[PDB]
Amino acid sequence: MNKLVVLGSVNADHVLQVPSFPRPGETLHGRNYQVIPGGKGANQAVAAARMQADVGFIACVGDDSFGINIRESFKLDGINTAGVKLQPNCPTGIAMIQVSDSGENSICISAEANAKLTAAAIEPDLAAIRDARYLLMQLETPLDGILKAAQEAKTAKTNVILNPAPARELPDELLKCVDLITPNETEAEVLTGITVYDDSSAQQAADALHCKGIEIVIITLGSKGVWLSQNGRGQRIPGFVVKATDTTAAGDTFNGALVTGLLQEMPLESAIKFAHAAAAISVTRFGAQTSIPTRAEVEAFLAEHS
Amino acid sequence: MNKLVVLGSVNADHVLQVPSFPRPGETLHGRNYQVIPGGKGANQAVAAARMQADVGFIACVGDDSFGINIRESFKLDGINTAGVKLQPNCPTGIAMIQVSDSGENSICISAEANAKLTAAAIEPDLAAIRDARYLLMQLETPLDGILKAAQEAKTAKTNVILNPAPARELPDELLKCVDLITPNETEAEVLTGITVYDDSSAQQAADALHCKGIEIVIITLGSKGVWLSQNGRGQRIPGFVVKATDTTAAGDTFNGALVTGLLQEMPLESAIKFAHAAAAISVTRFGAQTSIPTRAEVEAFLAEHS
Ligand SMILES: Nc1ncnc2c1ncn2[C@@H]1O[C@H](COP(=O)(O)OP(=O)(O)O)[C@@H](O)[C@H]1O
Ligand SMILES: Nc1ncnc2c1ncn2[C@@H]1O[C@H](COP(=O)(O)OP(=O)(O)O)[C@@H](O)[C@H]1O
Ligand SMILES: Nc1ncnc2c1ncn2[C@@H]1O[C@H](COP(=O)(O)OP(=O)(O)O)[C@@H](O)[C@H]1O
Ligand SMILES: OC[C@H]1O[C@H](O)[C@H](O)[C@@H]1O
Ligand code: NA
Ligand code: NA
Repeated sequence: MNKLVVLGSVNADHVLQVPSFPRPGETLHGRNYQVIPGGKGANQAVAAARMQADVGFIACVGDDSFGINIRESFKLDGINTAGVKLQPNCPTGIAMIQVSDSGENSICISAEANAKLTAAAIEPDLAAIRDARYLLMQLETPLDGILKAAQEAKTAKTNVILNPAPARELPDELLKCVDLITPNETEAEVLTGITVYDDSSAQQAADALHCKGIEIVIITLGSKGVWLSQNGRGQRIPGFVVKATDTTAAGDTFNGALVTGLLQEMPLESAIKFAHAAAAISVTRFGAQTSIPTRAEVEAFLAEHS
Repeated sequence: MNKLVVLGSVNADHVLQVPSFPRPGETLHGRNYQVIPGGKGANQAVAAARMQADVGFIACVGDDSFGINIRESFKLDGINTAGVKLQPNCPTGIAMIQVSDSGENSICISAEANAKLTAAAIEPDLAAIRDARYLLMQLETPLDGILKAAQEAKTAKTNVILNPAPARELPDELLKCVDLITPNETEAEVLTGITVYDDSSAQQAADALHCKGIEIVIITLGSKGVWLSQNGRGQRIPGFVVKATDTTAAGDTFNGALVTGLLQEMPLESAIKFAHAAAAISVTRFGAQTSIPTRAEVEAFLAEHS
C-alpha cells in the first residue's frame, strides 16, 4: 500500500514556442514543436515520485502508442501504475500549449481518455485510497470520480489534498471533504468570488474556503510565493526568484513536492519552502514532466539558497 | 512524367474546439480534438488527385509517424510521391487551430519540415517540373524553392499557377514567372497595395498583376465568386449558394479543381465554374483534406444544381 495516491489526468502536451500570444485575427508563427508528457495528474505524480514519495497513480490513458508508452515510463520514475487504466478505442488526453520567451504559457486541453475516470472506474482503487496517508487530486478528470475518492479517503484517515486546477466551481459536498486546498490566484476567485490581490483579499478568499470546511488553504501567487492560511491565520511564504523559461507544471511540481514534504514529516512551512525550491527549478526548464527536478537537485538548490 | 506537379507545404492540422479565445494563464477546457491532414500544398495535391489529375507532389514532411504515414496515404490518393522528402530528426509542419465558440479562431503554425524545401532541396525534382504541363504552388514553403521552381518551369514552357497564400509580398522576379495567379481579396491587396472594394478596384488590382507579367488573374471573392481578368479583360463569375460552415480548404479545393479542369481541356471560364462547385462542396464540410470532394461528388452536385 502506497503512502501517497495521486488521482488525476495524463496528457500528451503538444507544445510550440511562440514569440507572442495570438490575437483573434492574425496567424502566429511558432517553432520547435515537441510532444511532451504532461497532464496535471501525471505531472504531480512524477514530481512526488522524483521527490522520493511512495506513490501510486490512479488515472486513464489511451490505447494509442503514447498512452501505452507513458504508462510504462511512469514505472521508470518508480510510480506504482496498478491503477493506471488503458482505455480501448480512446486517445490519451491532450493539451495544446504555446510558451513565449517570457516563460508565460497558454494551455487548452481535450479530455479524451481522462473522461473515463469515473466513480465506477475507481472502484478497484478504493482500497489504495483507504490505505494511503495522503490523496492528491486535481480537476482534469470527471468530478464524480474526484468526489467518490475524497469521500472514501475520509472514512480511512487519508489526508485529502485538492489542487483545484484548472479553474471551475465546486460543490460543497466536495470542499467539506478536502483537508488542504492549493488554488492559484485565478482559481481562488472562481471558487470564492473573491479576487486575490493583496494580504486582506487573500485572507478573505481563504476564510471563504475555511467556511467551506477546508482546514488549510494555500493560495499560490506565482513568483510572489504563496499565501498560507491555517483557520483564520494567514501569512505570505515567499518563493525563490529565478528567470522563467516555462511555467508549465510549476504548480504541479509545487503540489507533488509539498505533499511529499508533508508525507515525510516536514512541518508545513518547511514543506512549502521545499516545494518552492522544486517549483523554482522547474520554472527554469522547458516542458511539463521534462522540467521536474530530482530530489538531489532540490537538495542542492536548498543547500545553495538556504 | 506527371502532367501536373504541385509544390508546397504539408501540415498536420491539430484542431480543438474551445469556449473562448485562448489566453495565457489558466488552462482552458476544449473538446472534439482531431488531427486532420492539411497544409496548402497537400490540400491542393489531394484536391487534384481526388479530381483525378495526373499529379506529382514535391514537398518536405517529417520523419514523425505523421510524415511517414501521410506519404503512404498520398500514394493511395493517386499522387506520385517521388518528390516527397522525409526530413530526418524533424517533425512534419503543424497548424494548431483552436476554434472558439465565441466566433474568432486562434491559429499558430510552425514550419518544421516545410522549411527544408529550399532551392537546393528540389534539384532532383527539376526534371519533373520541366516535364509537367502545369506547376501549381502556394507560399507556405520557403521563397527560394518557390522561385527556383518557377524559373525552371518558365524555361521549360511549363505553365505556372501560383496561389499566393498565405499572403506575403513577392518579388518581381517571381511574379514575372507566373502565368496564372489566384489571390483572395486580402492577398490581392498585399501583392498590389490595391484594396478590393468592388469591380473597378478588382480590375485595378488585376491590372497591377498584369503589369508584373501575369497573363491571367483570378481574384477569389469569398461568397461573391471570382474576378477573372484575362490580359486586361475582367468579369465576375459567381459561385454557388450553399450553407458555408468551414472555409478552411475552400481556396485549396478551388485551385486543385481549377488546374485539373484546365488539364482536361475545359475552357477557362468553365474550369472556374467547375472549381466553384468543388470549393462549394468543401465549404459545407469541416477541416482541411476531410472537406475535399471527389470528382464523383462534384459531378453529383453539378447534376443536382443543373
Ligand atoms: N517566476 C517564478 N520564479 C520562481 N518560482 C515560481 C515562479 N513562478 C511560479 N513559481 C513557483 O510555482 C508555484 C506555482 O506558481 P504559479 O505560477 O502561480 O502557478 P499557477 O500558474 O497555477 O498559478 C509557486 O508557488 C512558486 O513556488
Ligand atoms: N489562418 C489559417 N487557418 C486555417 N488554416 C491555415 C491558416 N494558415 C495556414 N493554414 C494551413 O492552411 C490550410 C488551410 O487551408 P488553406 O490553405 O487556408 O485553404 P484555402 O485554400 O481555403 O485558403 C490548413 O490545412 C492549415 O494547415
Ligand atoms: N460562402 C461560400 N459559398 C460558396 N462557395 C464559396 C464560399 N466561400 C468560398 N467559396 C469558394 O471557394 C473559393 C475560394 O475563394 P475564397 O473563398 O476567396 O478563398 P479563401 O476562402 O481560401 O480565402 C471561391 O472562389 C469559391 O469557389
Ligand atoms: O499544469 C500543467 C499541465 O496542465 C495541462 O493539463 C497540461 O497537460 C500541462 O502539463
Ligand atoms: Na518549466
Ligand atoms: Na470546409
